[PDB]
Amino acid sequence: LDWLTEVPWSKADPEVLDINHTRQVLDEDHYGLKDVKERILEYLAVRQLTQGLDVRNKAPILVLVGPPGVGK
Amino acid sequence: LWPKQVRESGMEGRIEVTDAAILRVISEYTREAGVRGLERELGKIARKGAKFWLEGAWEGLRTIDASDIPTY
Amino acid sequence: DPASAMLEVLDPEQNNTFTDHYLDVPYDLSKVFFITTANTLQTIPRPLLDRMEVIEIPGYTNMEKQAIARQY
Repeated sequence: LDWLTEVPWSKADPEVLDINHTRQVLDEDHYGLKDVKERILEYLAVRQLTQGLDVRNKAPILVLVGPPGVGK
Repeated sequence: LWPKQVRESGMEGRIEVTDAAILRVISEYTREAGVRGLERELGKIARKGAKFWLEGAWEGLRTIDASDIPTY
Repeated sequence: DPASAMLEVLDPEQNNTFTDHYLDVPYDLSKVFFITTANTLQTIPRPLLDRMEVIEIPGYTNMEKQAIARQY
């Protein structure tokens, strides 16, 4: 019962964000890498556009493939 | 990479590298797709700069130009 | 393979949270001074080799073995 009341059941932190603030925070930790950052910004666009509706929310599942020193 | 390796070895404001020098370090001392080897070479420059400081001294910036790279 | 479990302990940027399977807590191994030993590089996997700084010990000449045998 102590495990069963401490995993989170329906408690979440907000998902609709300012887009340009997220863009500036992403651009100050890594150089380049435009495909990953555009994936994140398209996700936040979908989150902003859908907040009034009642549809199936499903978070992405990604794999990042590359040589051994790039910033995965 | 270079601000981190200069700050982390106490030589901040005492040593500096040029752009031709960074390009020579990339082309002649590194064969990688990632960026870890470049960080190790620039860290080697900063350690040897600290060693040279601790036995002599100078004032202002010492600028490492592209023809000073085989010294380090 | 335990070579794939050594990627977590020898990661220079990430080994301050090394998680053992016995202790369920993150443990900091980032002040430890790791020294490793090999006699060829070819049988080390490439992502594990890309974490370590390589120093080569070439082999002694005759004038060096002379002095080692006299003094030691």
